[PDB]
Amino acid sequence: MNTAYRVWDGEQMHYWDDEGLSLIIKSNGDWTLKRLYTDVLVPVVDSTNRNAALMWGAKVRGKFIYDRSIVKITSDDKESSDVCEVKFSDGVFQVDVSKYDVTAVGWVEYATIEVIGDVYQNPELLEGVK
Amino acid sequence: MNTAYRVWDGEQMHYWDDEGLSLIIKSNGDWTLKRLYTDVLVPVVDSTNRNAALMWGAKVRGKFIYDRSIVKITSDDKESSDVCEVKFSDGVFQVDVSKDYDVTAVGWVEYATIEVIGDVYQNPELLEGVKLE
Repeated sequence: MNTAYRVWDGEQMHYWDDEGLSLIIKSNGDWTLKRLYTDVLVPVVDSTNRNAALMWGAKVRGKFIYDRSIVKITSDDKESSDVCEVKFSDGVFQVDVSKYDVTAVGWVEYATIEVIGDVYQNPELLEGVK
Repeated sequence: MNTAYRVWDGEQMHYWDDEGLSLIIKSNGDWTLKRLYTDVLVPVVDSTNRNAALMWGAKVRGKFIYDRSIVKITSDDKESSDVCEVKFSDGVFQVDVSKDYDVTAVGWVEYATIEVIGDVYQNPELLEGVKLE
């Protein structure tokens, strides 16, 4: 299933499976997240809102990643670890693996990847390790 | 705009930009291709019809690529060509490069060129008999 997605209305994160939500992509490329209250579909957020965001999910490692921040710790020891933002570009969910430089998140060979957040809800996480 | 998609409804292919088409993703993960006639939303296909299929697109090398067939031809000598199907699996639009890599990201093909010539739905049996010389 290639339906997993999540929208950020600006205040909170929205996951595709949330009850009532339904995503609607329009002929002009616009998108609109809709919720079902009673028998009425209600506009939660919408693409014309430049603060909002739509992130797709990739099934990989039996899980779904989207546009998160993750901790890539080498399977070896502590030989490598990092916090790199998962990006979707060039037709592939990639991550900085300078611990190549970029590679599919589902192709991380000698490492274990763990989602710890997302650029929206953890804007600060991309810094100061120890 | 993370939005490009196309749906095969069993008989014909539908692209996101076609007038009045609206793709609807439901909470249970189902999808439905709708189409606005006058100002009435009219269904075209569902995820229920197991014949139909939802294919996403990715922008790579300026062009948008969905889940079609392409002919990878070496940027070098024609001592490397192949008609290969683009599958979207594991978070990457991979394509067979077997003819030091078996498969790779279509946007990461290094030494050759890619040219879409059709898709698995409207051009089945397009992956054989291949001339050479």
